[PDB]
Amino acid sequence: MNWKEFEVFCVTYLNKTYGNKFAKKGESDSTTSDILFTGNNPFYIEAKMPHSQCGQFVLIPNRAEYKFDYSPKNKSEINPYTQKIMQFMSENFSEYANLSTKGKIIPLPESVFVNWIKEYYKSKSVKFFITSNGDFIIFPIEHFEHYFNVSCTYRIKKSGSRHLNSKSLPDFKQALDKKGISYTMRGLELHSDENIHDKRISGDDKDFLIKENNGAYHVKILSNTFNANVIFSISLKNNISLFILNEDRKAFEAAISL
DNA sequence: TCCAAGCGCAACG
DNA sequence: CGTGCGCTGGA
Ligand SMILES: [Ca+2]
Repeated sequence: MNWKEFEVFCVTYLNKTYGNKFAKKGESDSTTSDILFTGNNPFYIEAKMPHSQCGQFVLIPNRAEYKFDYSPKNKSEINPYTQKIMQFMSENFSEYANLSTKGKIIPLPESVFVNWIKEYYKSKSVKFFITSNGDFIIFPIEHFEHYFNVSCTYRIKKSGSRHLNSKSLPDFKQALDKKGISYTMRGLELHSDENIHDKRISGDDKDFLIKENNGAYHVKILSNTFNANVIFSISLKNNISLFILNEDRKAFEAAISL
């Protein structure tokens, strides 16, 4: 299944096992998780597939000072583990200053990255993670290292898309005309009997992406921002201690009962 | 309202 | 197993 189906799978399990107290609804944002326990001891639960990413921060190369600057637009504050990563990269500036989409791994002790993850998720009121290796695994953030292997890389990650808007509609219609695609627009919704799912077309310094929705196509404008971020990858361990697993399930059962 | 940017997410070539 | 779109400050 994909990650969206996986998150629904996790929420459904929580509600059927522990009662209808686990919300995944409404708007989200990066300062919180996607699943909220709505009891007297509220907290967020992070669902992670066995192979996932697990947080990031943008660093800007300063080629005059030969160091990396923490982006003032990042959404989490510098903690000591952020500082260790930045210090390592800055002391090795030449090796990290040529940004790449392939990325360059950061060979610091895994505990530095685990500690960054713990700090970051604690700061977002994420107290537990849920994953699955065939059975559901729920554990508190303080025991993260017993469940996931962690690595860290610095890579260009292009920023995300935005919905086609009225201001861009003329350029998009003209891009369709240029590409020879037969179409009709109903507001910002695109209609065509051509097979244009995932189609990319460009015009007037905008790269457009076309995706099939219920009965029509939705149009997105892709980004032109190509900054680089430290970003964490996690892989579920094959050898999780059953003793830790059991005490961690009891920790969760305590947390939802306070 | 719109755009740049950062964080969400494993996806997929 | 070695790359970026969907979503959410300030002008
Ligand atoms: Ca990595």
